[PDB]
Amino acid sequence: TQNPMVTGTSVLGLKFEGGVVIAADMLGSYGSLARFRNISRIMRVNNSTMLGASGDYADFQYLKQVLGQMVIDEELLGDGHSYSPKAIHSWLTRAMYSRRSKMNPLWNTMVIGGYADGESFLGYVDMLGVAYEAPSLATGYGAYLAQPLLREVLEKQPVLSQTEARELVERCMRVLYYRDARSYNRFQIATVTEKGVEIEGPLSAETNWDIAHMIS
Amino acid sequence: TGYDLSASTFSPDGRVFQVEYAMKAVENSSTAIGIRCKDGVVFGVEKLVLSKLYEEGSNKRLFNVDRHVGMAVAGLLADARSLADIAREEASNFRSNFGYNIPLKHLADRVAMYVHAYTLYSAVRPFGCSFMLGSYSVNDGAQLYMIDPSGVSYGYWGCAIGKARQAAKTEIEKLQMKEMTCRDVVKEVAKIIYIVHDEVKDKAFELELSWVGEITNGRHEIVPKDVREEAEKYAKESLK
Repeated sequence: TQNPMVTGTSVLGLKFEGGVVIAADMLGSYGSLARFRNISRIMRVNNSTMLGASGDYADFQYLKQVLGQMVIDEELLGDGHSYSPKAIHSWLTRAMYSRRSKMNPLWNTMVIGGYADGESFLGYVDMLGVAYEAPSLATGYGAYLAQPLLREVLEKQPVLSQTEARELVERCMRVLYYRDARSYNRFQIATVTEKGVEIEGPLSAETNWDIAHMIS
Repeated sequence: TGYDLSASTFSPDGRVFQVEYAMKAVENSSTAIGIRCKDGVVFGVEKLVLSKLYEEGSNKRLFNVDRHVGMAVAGLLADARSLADIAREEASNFRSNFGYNIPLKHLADRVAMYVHAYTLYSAVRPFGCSFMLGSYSVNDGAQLYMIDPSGVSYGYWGCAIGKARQAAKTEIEKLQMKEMTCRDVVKEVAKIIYIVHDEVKDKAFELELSWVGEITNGRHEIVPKDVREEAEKYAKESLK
């Protein structure tokens, strides 16, 4: 549906030491218009992994509805086994890939953070079925904006902490709010570790407009 | 004169023997009981270990129907393992279609409709199983139902299934299960099961219990061994 389906915006995530942090904007975007200023685009899967998506918000809720059952399917068993982020990344890949074979794929972009087996497993899928693993992920215009900020610090600081993570993300969402038309100052800073998913509330960015007065 | 050769035929007395014979398989099945309380519902199972080769957790009659719903059965042990998926169908579909948790009555309806579906024909046989279903809700609370092999649903303050029913039921009618808490009665529930037990055929067994209620905040859970040992070792004091 090429109609104004309420598309999403750039979603960012990066690994830190023994954990993964994922950030996203709370602004639902209707076409070129910004309509919904408060939406929850991030779902928590058990304590182990957390998911977020870009593009169509409606197609996310269906997967949020389907995967919501898929995760409960294990709790329906009660056999003493769990789902790893690799298993969900696997399943979601095959699930998203089987849609385009019928020429009715879900139009969107998704990001999977997670932690399994003493390691933080980050993963990424795509509308077209592209799936891989990277230490940092950038979607939408984050690849055009936030990604070079990540690729610079990753080689400089392979080990990342929460303070280093946030400061990046805080400066990323700061630059994103400047250079993106469909972005908004409200965003979700969400973290996932071995202790479970914890999502911070709405936050803003610091603005330095001094370059404006220096025009004249 | 062969009136009962199939369930599709009514006897001259009007009584269907095949569905009744299917109940006789339940009447010979092992006895398990569960009772709702104000805080929630408790489930129990008496498992018969014939040989030492059986591992702990084997032959588990405690079933997980849904997040807030467990299950306990009496009959052929492979029967409800089909109904387990069927119960998960309504559990998944309702949460998929209507987007929230299913009440116990709506689940006990369509399942009882599916139990009665096989009593009709001559080309299928009715369920040789009988089970009870409890749950807990915020707007409703602890409810207790039971479905016989014929597919009948009744509301219950308490119920019993398996070999000896009125052996437990009359004792459950003597002791008031109404305003008591499941945490206090879980000790006495084992005592009732030990009273149902007798050593002629059966020799040794073990107790299997489950959690749903306010103690679990409505989400069906499983009891740990030590907390059950608190009831077990206390039931050993009441064993005599």
